[PDB]
Amino acid sequence: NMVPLNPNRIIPDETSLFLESILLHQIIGADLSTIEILNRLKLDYITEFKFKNFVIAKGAPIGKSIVSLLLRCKKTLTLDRFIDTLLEDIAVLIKEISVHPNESKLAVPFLVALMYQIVQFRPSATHNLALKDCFLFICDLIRIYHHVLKVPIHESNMNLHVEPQIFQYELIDYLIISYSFDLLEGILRVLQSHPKQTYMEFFDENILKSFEFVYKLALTISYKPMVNVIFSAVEVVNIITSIILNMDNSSDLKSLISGSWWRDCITRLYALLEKEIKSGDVYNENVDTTTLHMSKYHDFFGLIRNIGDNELGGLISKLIYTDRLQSVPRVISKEDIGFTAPIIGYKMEKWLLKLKDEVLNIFENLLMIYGDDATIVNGEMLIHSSKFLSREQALMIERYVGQDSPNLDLRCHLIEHTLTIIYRLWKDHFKQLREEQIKQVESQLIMSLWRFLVCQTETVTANEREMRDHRHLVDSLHDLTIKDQASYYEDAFEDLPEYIEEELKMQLNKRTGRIMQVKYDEKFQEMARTILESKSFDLTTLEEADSLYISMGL
Amino acid sequence: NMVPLNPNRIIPDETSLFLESILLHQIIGADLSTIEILNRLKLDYITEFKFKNFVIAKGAPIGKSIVSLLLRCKKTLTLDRFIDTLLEDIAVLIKEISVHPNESKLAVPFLVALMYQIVQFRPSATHNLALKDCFLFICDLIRIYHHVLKVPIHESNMNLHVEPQIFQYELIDYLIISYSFDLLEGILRVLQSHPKQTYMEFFDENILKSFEFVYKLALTISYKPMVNVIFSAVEVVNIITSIILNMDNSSDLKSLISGSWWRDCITRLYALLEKEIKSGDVYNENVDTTTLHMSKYHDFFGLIRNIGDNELGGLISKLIYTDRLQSVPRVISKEDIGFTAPIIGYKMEKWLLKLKDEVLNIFENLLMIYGDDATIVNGEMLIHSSKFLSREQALMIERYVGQDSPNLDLRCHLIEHTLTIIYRLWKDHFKQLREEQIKQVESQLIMSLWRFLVCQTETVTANEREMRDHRHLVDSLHDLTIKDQASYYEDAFEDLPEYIEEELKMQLNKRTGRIMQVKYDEKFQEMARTILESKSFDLTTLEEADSLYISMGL
Repeated sequence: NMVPLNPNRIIPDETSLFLESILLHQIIGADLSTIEILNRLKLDYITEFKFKNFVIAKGAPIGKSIVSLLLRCKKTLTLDRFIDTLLEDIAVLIKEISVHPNESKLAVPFLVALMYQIVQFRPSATHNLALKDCFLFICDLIRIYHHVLKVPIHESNMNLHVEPQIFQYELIDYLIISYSFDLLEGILRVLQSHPKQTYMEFFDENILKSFEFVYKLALTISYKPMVNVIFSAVEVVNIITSIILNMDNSSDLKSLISGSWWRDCITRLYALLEKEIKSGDVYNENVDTTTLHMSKYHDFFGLIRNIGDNELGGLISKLIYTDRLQSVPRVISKEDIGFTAPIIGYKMEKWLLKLKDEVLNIFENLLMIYGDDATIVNGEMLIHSSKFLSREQALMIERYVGQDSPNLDLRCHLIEHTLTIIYRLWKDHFKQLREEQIKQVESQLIMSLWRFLVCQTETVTANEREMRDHRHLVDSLHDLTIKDQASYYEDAFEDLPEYIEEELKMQLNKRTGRIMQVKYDEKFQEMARTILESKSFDLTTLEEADSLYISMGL
Repeated sequence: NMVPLNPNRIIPDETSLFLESILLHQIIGADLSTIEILNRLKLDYITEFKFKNFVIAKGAPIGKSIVSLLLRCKKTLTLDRFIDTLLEDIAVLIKEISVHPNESKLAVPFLVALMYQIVQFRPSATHNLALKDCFLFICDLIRIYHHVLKVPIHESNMNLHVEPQIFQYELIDYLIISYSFDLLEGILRVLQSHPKQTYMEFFDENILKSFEFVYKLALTISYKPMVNVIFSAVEVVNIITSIILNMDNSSDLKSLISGSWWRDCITRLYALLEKEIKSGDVYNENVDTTTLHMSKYHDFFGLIRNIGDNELGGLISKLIYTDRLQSVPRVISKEDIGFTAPIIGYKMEKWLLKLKDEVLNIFENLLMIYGDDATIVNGEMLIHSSKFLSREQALMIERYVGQDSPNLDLRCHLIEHTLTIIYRLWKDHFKQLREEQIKQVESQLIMSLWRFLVCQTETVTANEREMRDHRHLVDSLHDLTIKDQASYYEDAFEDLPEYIEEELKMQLNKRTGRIMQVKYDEKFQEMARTILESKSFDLTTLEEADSLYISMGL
């Protein structure tokens, strides 16, 4: 029962493959190799630099200067060692490219992507200090590039849009800001994946409700919060939750934040969630502070979310002449980038519904973080979560049902989860709610409850024969799902083992009859029941209750 | 007494090593890195070029096309496989880059720098099929440049040297031809260093005919000789000798070779060897077919032999702009290249000494090759070897000793070895000598013999004083090196353990006495004695020998 050794071992070294992988690397969307893009870069208006046996001549091959340093330090350093060394070098490089008046920043955004790749390739048993060094350096690069996110609510009467239309420098700084935020994101993601003992080693002064303005400049209330950076800062908030929920003395780690900063966070989280989702113009600009509508003048993946069209990347290729060592990028029409099929739009709408998912997940994570009471907690925020549930019940029943479009699946599973959200506050959390809050809104909550209190008719389908018609009427998109997914996807979708086709003819009921806000699982009705029919507060006394009961039949 | 395992090395993969080494190589002399030199290459007058998933656009990055092919085929092939794949691709490349009317060949030589770095890199189990593919391809490449090594015997009264004065395409084709013959050298010696099993499978009469074309082209008897190609070609002859002395039944390869071709080689060896060494104008042009003058036109190392000033090295760098993808080389002056210190001239005296070492060394080798006789076996070896012995005896004593320059040490070790050559003749090959030959030159052989028969006085040393005086007279330069060596560059040249201070004194005694033309080895004189004082031929009966005996004393 012994097991022997493997004699075949020809192990490709970590650094060799790393080095090459970066050399030829290709980003999603463009044409040309990463380092090789780099080989057509020259840093002119700064005629020289030197930091650490790292000369660059005036008209030097930045590229061959990059790969130069890389390869040369190759036979010097080791995996993690070469990592932190290049991080510091290219970081200093960023700073050099940063503080200069006439300098163009073309190179900068390519280097940020390079660093992401690096830390993403092999983030093993490293140490945070390097991460923090880059991290702070780039947050305050962002305070160097703070001249972006807090541009106004909108135009003036005359903040003219007559323009050089240089998406070039727009995409420049958008890549910059995004990519950089995305740094924040990812290097934190590996702070989000270091040995859990070092969650406290990720502590930073900028992370303590500061980082220049960071989150403030991001989720503006007087400017345009932009879906990318929106994602970013809110993700950082998620990072805070993350550090909250992983090490036993979470109490210590939580102590860092300033109370006002908790507030400045969760408040603008509310301000996020009480915006809206309308595929009508998700891809044009409209009423502000309300429409997470990702204008075209930026639309690509982002460095870790393969979101959609990436109607940019090919223009990343376009950026360089790919044949001449150059400093300023190639022109792009701000408008040529982007009625064929709103299906790409509908898939990113399912991704905006995934964003509402993560927003509710962050609110549930905030609930988890709050073991006791908080100053940031409004108290009636539980009723405000039920207010969100009530809108996506009324307007659910009234609009998005009957529209043969897969957005329904999450537009329902969302509030199916908000059930868990509220059901958490069934009783265990009923010791802070000022009566002020519960009766400032007596109207909405009972509606939230009575939604399943009237759903508990529990007597609609009991079979298929009627309701296969229900499905046929609009669920045809879910039929596209069933047909493509069973056609050539998975293995539990082909050869149905004589019980999952029965699960078809029933689960299909329980999902397609589950479109129009009707017939929710015995948990749903009983989770709401164990909350309402318990008289822990005077919502439901019979002298004002059988009007509901008689409304149920009874 | 076991020794434990040591597998915990972080082993650099052989393929990865090869890759990175090529990727950053810089050659001996220039300023720039191989692959990036490559990165400054465009192949223009061939607007498309393509052989095997190896597209290159018109103005495309040659160099990036390399690194592309390199890296892609990396995660394809193993070591040897990556070799042969390159070899085929680059071979097709070179072939067409050759066969083209308006094409300039800039890339070709630099790719030939590739050729070297590559094929040299690991010749361990490489197969002769690939070797010969490259090989023939380059020999007939050479016959595509056969328009070089047979340029006339001298500049005619009408032939002008008014010029575009470019050293460019001269150095271009010079590198080409040389580097190519240098291929011939390197790959053929990887043949000789392959296992003896993989030998005859490569040798066909095609080798004889193709190399016969090139040799005839090269060691001209009716044009300008050209020292580098002179080198290369003759060592290929040495390669023939090598396969002879190595194949246990070398009769196979010998029968392969043609009698006319042995003749057209050994005869041109005679043409080479009866030239002369004159450091007076080793660096200008004089009586031809007699002086191996390595002019600046082709003066660098050569892809092995680090001969000296290598004065072309950095001018290799100056060939590319090292800033822009380009097709035709950057200009160089034909004359700026190249009274300060003729110590370089004397480095070369030592080297051309190593060359005449090669002359006598190959002639020795063929000597031992033909234990049985042959057709080119003719005795003119006896004639001319003894002849060279005579001339470097007489002119030795009248000119070269006493000139306080360490050339004489090797200049004499030469003929001290030719002693072994002739003594080999005496032991073995005295069953062919023609009366024709012995009485065409009764003169020079007896001269040679009596040169040490008059030396055999054996009556010099008797003390230290006179010989140390001789030393102070002549051995000045030899002691410059002796003291550089004892004071700079040796473990043994400190802490003499009291049994070698006498070694110092008497060894310097013997070396200085052996410096001044006199009292050569007891082995020398008795081995020569066993030839003359033995009466195997009627050179020396007493009736006509005692006049020399009395002319020695006796």
